[PDB]
Amino acid sequence: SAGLPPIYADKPIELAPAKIITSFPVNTFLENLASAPDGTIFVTNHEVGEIVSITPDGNQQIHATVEGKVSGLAFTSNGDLVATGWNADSIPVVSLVKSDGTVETLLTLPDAIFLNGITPLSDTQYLTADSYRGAIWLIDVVQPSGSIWLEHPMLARSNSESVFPAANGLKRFGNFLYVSNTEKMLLLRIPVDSTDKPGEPEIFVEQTNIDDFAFDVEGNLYGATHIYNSVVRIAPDRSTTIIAQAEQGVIGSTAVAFGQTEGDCTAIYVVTNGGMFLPPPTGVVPANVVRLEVGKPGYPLG
Repeated sequence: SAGLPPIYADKPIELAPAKIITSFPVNTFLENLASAPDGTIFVTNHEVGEIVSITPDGNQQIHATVEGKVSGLAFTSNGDLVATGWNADSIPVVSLVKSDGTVETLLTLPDAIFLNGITPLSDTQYLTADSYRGAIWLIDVVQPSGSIWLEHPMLARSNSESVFPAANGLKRFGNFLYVSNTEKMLLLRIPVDSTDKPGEPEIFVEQTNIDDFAFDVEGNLYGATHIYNSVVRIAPDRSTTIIAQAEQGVIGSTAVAFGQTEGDCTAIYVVTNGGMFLPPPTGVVPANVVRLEVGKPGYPLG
């Protein structure tokens, strides 16, 4: 579509083996996903507040339903899920979704605006990106408790009145936390010290549009580009390859997660919204979970 800066115009395309695992109706906003050690993929169907489980054959069942909207997902050590979203009043909430489908609200956070990606920091602690405040929150799920882990302009929108999300997805790799700032079109990295506190954020890659992403064990970052309708692989040397495009089912790609099992240890799963925000010329499509074979195992999230 013609508005878009041609940021990936000269990147090589190396198309991964792709397969659509399941599809949702047009206008389904799948925001994120997390894989279970048994093979089950949970996704967030944002607008309806549903956490949906997907079997390998592609069958869907509504695992849980939150009040309001639901975005980020991470597994806890007990096999429950921590979720970010909004309550009925559009206030950020962190929820715990138990394996029996029951929901408890851990925290309501009116000093936050939009909690997006969430990822484990330790056994009981998780970091979540606030896409409009310019901060990462530290969430303890056992107490529970919330605080500001880092507030910094690199996590913020360039324009204080822009509606595009800034700090968005976040993942640990090595002694760093990598964070997408979609609105500035940046990937940054933040040192994590021995006491799990942040150092000085550093720009990692510029002119890249990444929603959420995931790492392999070699430190390749696999990122969903959303309005660019692609999945890119960014190597530790900062070089970028396009590994899936519209035809592979990734129009409006939003997030990425590796499988954990013998059968899919080397595959990523990608959720999409079928292009609802900025449709391609051919129009919107049903929202997908797409499996891409990448030939390298996933970094453990914990």
